[PDB]
Amino acid sequence: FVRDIVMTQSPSSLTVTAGEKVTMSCKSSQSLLNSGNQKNYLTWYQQKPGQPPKLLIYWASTRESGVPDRFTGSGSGTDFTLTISSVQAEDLAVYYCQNDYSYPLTFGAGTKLEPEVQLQQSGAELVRPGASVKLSCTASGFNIKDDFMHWVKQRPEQGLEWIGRIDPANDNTKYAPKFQDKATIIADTSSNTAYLQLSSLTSEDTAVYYCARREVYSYYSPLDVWGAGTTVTVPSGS
Amino acid sequence: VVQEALDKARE
Repeated sequence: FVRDIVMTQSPSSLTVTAGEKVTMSCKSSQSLLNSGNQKNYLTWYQQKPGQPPKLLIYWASTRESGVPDRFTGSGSGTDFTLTISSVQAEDLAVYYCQNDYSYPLTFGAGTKLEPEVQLQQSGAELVRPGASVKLSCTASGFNIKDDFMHWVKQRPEQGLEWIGRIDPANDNTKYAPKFQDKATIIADTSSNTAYLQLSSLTSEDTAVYYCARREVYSYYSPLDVWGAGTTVTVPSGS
Repeated sequence: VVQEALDKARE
């Protein structure tokens, strides 16, 4: 029996006052270190309400282009931390750390701070328990045959859940254990679109589903481009 | 498996 690798973030919530110094902790059940290239496969995401996760840092300490120096990713192997030397207003939001070492990719519960390349996703869905629905994701600025198309889930809670990913070139797919049955990811390079189908829907499926890409031409790259997401509502009843 | 899956994908 092979685990999954748990990401434990703390504190979950933290009222903060401008200027203050915040320190978020992210621990993993298992090593995230690749002794081969001595890199720690840990990525940090910042998420403001109503929006999809924004890439903050990857490989534990490397800041994505555009993120202010006041943000610092540190840690190694199993203990990681994100620090904001002086919290700004536009800094609020929630923060998630992600295991990018081995499948299935898993996200932490995150730390909520209390006071043209893009992906087009299909419209919002309203479905009955037991039914199935197909979500779409079309790349508008690149060729999906050059990327791994991922599908991420997120219920009202906040926790991000990796569903799986597919290789449009060889149609190779990888699914998270718990979604191996409820989900099916398909790719149509012709239209440059990725699909995700959920079957036997329950209220447990009510959430926001995001699609994302990972370039495969670079030596390595995290999940940078995320669509706006499609809200799927499965009202329970009868 | 990630870094290995990428290499395999590109190569």
